[PDB]
Amino acid sequence: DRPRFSFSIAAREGKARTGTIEMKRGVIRTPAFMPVGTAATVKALKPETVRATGADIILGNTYHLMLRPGAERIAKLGGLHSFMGWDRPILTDSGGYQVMSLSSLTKQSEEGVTFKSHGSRHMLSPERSIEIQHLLGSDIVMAFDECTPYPATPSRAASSMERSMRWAKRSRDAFDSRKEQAENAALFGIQQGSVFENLRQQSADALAEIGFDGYAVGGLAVGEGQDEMFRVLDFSVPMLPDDKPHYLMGVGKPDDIVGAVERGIDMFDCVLPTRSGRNGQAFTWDGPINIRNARFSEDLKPLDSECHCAVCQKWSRAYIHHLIRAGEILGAMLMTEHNIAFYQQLMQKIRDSISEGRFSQFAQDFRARYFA
Amino acid sequence: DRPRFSFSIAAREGKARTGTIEMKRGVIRTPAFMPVGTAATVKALKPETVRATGADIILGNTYHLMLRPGAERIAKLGGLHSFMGWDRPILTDSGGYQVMSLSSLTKQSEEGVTFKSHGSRHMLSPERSIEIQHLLGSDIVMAFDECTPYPATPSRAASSMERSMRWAKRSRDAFDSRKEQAENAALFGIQQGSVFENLRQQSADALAEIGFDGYAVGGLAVGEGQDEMFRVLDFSVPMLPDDKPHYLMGVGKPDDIVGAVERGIDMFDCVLPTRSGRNGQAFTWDGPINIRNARFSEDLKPLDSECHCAVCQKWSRAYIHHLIRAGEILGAMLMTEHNIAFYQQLMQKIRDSISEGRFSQFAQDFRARYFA
Ligand SMILES: CC1(C)O[C@H]2[C@@H](O1)[C@@]1(COC(C)(C)O1)O[C@@H]2CNc1nc2cc3nc(N)[nH]c(=O)c3cc2[nH]1
Ligand SMILES: CC1(C)O[C@H]2[C@@H](O1)[C@@]1(COC(C)(C)O1)O[C@@H]2CNc1nc2cc3nc(N)[nH]c(=O)c3cc2[nH]1
Ligand SMILES: [Cl-]
Ligand SMILES: [Cl-]
Ligand SMILES: [Zn+2]
Ligand SMILES: [Zn+2]
Repeated sequence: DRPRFSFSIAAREGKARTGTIEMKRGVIRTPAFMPVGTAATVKALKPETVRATGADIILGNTYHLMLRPGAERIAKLGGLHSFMGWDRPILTDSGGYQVMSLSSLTKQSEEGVTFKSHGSRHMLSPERSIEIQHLLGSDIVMAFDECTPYPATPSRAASSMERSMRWAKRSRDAFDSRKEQAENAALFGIQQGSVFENLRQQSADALAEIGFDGYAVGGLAVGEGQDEMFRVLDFSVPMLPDDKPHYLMGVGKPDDIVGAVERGIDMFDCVLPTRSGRNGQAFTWDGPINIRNARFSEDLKPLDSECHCAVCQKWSRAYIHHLIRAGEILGAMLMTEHNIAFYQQLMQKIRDSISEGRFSQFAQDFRARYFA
Repeated sequence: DRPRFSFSIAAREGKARTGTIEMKRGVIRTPAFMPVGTAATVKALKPETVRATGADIILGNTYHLMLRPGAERIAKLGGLHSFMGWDRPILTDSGGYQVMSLSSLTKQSEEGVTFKSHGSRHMLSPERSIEIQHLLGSDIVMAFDECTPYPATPSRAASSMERSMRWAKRSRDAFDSRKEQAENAALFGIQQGSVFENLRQQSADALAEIGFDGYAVGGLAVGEGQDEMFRVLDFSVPMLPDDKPHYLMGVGKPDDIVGAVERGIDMFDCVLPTRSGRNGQAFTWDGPINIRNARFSEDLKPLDSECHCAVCQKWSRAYIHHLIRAGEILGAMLMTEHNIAFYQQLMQKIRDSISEGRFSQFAQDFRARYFA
């Protein structure tokens, strides 16, 4: 039987790594892309379809599930895995992004954050966030943090990061004090510090002193743009323990993922393939296309000329164009399945190229064609 | 290889019949339920899922496809079957329902009907309707008629029926004058006459004199209610040729279908399982339920306790309740798959019970439990 948590690096090229995380509910191949399932569903896909595209793990969200259908309710129903019909690992974000994005609904203190609906109130704290993730039965539990807004002054970034590090210790202690959770799930810490190298170093040092199963780079994908994100990754990822997974939260476009892997990231999640798929954007090896465009109305080619997904084996651009134009649910289903399959094929090509020592060439070839 | 069209009755009980229609693209087991796919999609289902529920044939619509994506466009793309990925028989309605339901958008004459969008204009006539159905590649072509509004005076019902019979002859001649269509598709006539026995008889006589591969009972499911619909079926179905299929257009609820089979109907179509499924209504052998109701929020049972569909094998009422409440696409997908599977299981039970000479008992047992 598999351990609670083991991360093993099978091959490396520069800062890039490929390997596996073994957990009780399955193996995660890294670098990994996690489809987002915030409402206890990866939108428009059955779990079996999510798995068929190649996903090893999906992302849920403490904040959204706390509100609907409720954490205690999901626990009474047997946990999130049973509830939604996904039996493989699930990583749950802690709510720390919503601490920032919904801050106008919040009262924040050193104890935690209370959200007021625009009228019910719901509280999150390190202890309550970890508890909710336990009630959900999450396999990878994220520490409760604050995603620092961008831009941030050095003073405010420092104050925010310092609070997040205090909350990281409280998250660690809450997780460890629940024996069933500590024995069966993993806990990841989240590095903060905005774009400032000294603050990123202080945050990494604090997280490593506490000790976690994996380390997320938080506080990015907040409007900073790719050049700046890459600059921060350049110095921030080497600060994290080498022998544990590195998770870049909320990233991203295909070229973001490639460059982040070149900088040592092992795990990703993003709403882009699902959300923009429903909005008519399809990813291809020649760049994204908007299937709504009139130029596709009689195009019999599949969405992408090489993609192995079931959508590209059967249906034309012309048909999917019609469905999306018409607002048909099947349009959302087909676009989403293709985009998630595309993302998984990207991750597979990344893993294979690192394994074979040709990832740098893959990255250059990928960019040359994607941006042609 | 299968013929263009053969209908064979394998067993009978009273007025009820069970058998098969053989066509080039497949066999249709009767009594048959046709899922509705008006926009070149059975809403929220891949064609493979439609087939997995047991459907042998689906319904398309000349009027809707004429407008979007266009009949000539579908022909240029290889036909409706290729376009949507359903390779089995498709029956297309002719537009005659929209002649009535959208009459405020129309100018009608003996030549046909012109529809004006609320600003483009689109014309339908016996000749153009048959041509569109050819361009779509429809397997069962419906004559172009007018669904008489309900209620109708005897005079207006007679005038409407008489025009429909003239249009039925024009439909027959247009179909026969297109060799590829005449050799590979079938043509059904549509009986009109509102609720009036003498007009229904005149219409049946006119259609039988022209000669069709099958005969629809038109002009029902227009607000008349079940008692009146059954009264009209009582005298109308025996007027149609016994050795050809009898198709009741737009019907209906499960108990409508059972009673219509008891009166000699072989084919049905209805938006109820798809549309009301998206709106949260699930069919069960104990009657319909509204999954949105708070009583289902923690109900771990499947939608129906006996249903063999994939939805009832995996997911709980509680999960589907959450999805529909949340407006999630997967909620529409799961409700729709279950409801279509339920309808197909109903048809299978009807076919088996007629084959075994116990359909009258099935109908009584079905009603006693469904309405308990
Ligand atoms: C609202 C929605 C769906 O969230 C997405 C997406 O839009 C959007 C809008 O701007 C883009 C960049 C395009 O991505 O930003 C979100 C993705 N960025 C992101 N997610 C994160 C999650 C995080 N969780 C925690 N606990 N802590 C963090 O520091 C953290 C940082 C993160 N950064
Ligand atoms: C607008 C929408 C989706 O069409 C459905 C459904 O709502 C709704 C609204 O009242 C109920 C009864 C509940 O069923 O009425 C429609 C189903 N009745 C029906 N469909 C027909 C199609 C027909 N086609 C032709 N060519 N000729 C006919 O005489 C004809 C008669 C029909 N009767
Ligand atoms: Cl999404
Ligand atoms: Cl529908
Ligand atoms: Zn594809
Ligand atoms: Zn079912």
